[PDB]
Amino acid sequence: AFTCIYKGTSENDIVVEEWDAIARGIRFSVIALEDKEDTTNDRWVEALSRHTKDLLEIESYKDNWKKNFIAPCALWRTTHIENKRINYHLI
Amino acid sequence: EITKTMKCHVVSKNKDEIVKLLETLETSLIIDKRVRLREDKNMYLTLVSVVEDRESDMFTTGQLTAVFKMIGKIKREGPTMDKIYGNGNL
Repeated sequence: AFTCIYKGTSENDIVVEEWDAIARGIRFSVIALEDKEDTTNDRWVEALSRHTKDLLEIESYKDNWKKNFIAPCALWRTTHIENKRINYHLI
Repeated sequence: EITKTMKCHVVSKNKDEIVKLLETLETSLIIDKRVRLREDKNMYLTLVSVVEDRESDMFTTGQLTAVFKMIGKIKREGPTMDKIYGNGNL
C-alpha cells in the first residue's frame, strides 16, 4: 500500500488544440519509498510511541515515516542525544 | 593541552542498525571515560562530551560528535645532584 499526498497543480491550465482538449496536472507525492519496517532499536522512541498509541488510540509510527501511513497518526523520533557521566557510578 | 572535537559516522543499509551501533558506541565511550592512544598504555584521551545528532546526514556530516583532550608535558630534563661533598674548617 501507499498514501498519496496532495501538493498542488501544474504550472497553468493548458489547452491543446491539435487534440481538441484541455488539461490540468494535479501533483501528488509519496513518502518514504525505501522504508518497510516500522521498527526501531531506540527504546525511548518505542516507549513513547506505545504511550501515544495507548493514550490517543491512533497509529504511532517510529523513527521514520512509512509509505502507507494511516491518517490520522503520530510519529515519534529522536533528533539529538546527549550522554553525560555525572558521577563515578551514574550516567 | 591538546583538544580535538572528533566527529564519527555510522553507515549501514539498516537504519535501526545505525541507531544500535551509535547507542553502543556512546555507552562504551561514556562508561569507559578514556581511550588508549597506543597499545603501550601510557597515553590516554580523556573524554569531554559525546553527542549524537541523528538528523545529520549519514555520509557528509556524521551522526556522533565527540570531544577529547590530552595533556602533554614539555620534554626537558637536566643534570642531577647525585653526590654532594664538603669539608669543615674554623
